Amino acid sequence: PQVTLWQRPLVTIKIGGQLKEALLDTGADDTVLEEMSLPGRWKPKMIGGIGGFIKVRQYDQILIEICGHKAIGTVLVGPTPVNIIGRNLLTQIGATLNF
Amino acid sequence: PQVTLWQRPLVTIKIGGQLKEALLDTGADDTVLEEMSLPGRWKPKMIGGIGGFIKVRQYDQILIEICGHKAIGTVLVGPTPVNIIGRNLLTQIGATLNF
Ligand SMILES: Nc1cccc(CN2C(=O)N(Cc3cccc(N)c3)[C@H](Cc3ccccc3)[C@H](O)[C@@H](O)[C@H]2Cc2ccccc2)c1
Repeated sequence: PQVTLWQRPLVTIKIGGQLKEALLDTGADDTVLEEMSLPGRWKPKMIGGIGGFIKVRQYDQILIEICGHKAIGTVLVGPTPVNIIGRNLLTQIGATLNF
Repeated sequence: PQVTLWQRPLVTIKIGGQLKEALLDTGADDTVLEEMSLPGRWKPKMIGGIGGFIKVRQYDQILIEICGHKAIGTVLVGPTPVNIIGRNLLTQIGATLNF
């Protein structure tokens, strides 16, 4: 669908039997989910953000269902304020920005 | 234009008489630009992301051109590594995000 940006673009995701809401984020290279039980199998990783690095864990090959859209990639879970879908997954959903 | 998200969506702004590139970022509600020479007065403000919070200076009523499209709005300037165009300008140049 077409999201305007008057309001944060949120979407519902399903992920490991859990239902969440997450920001569709084009500046984020990586999807970051706040803490969750994902079964695995993860390595650690640190990403940077605005003013600081966080230690996050990398799960790979995780089915996410974002709107009616199944996709699979890496998600990182970690102590984020807000769950964020970045461009590793936005490219699978076929997201576009238009201006 | 339409940009797909296979790489970072970066566009040139002209601001303050200066040319820069900035990220177009749907997930940011404010624009945050690395440290630069902008005139005016400004107020202290603190903003948070991943990692935590930065204090930026806030300037208001600033002319940005982002591709060939002018915008006036609040620009926060401060320590960030990436200059971000966030929803407040993005709304004005009419970006939409579609999938
Ligand atoms: N790799 C990666 C994955 C996930 C998140 C980030 C880090 N980000 C942020 O810190 N943000 C704070 C940010 C950035 C700009 C403006 C504001 N208002 C906030 C928000 C995400 C966010 C966090 C918390 C609350 C709301 C949103 C922004 O929407 C994201 O695009 C990037 C912007 C960015 C900063 C530094 C380096 C690269 C990219 C990076």
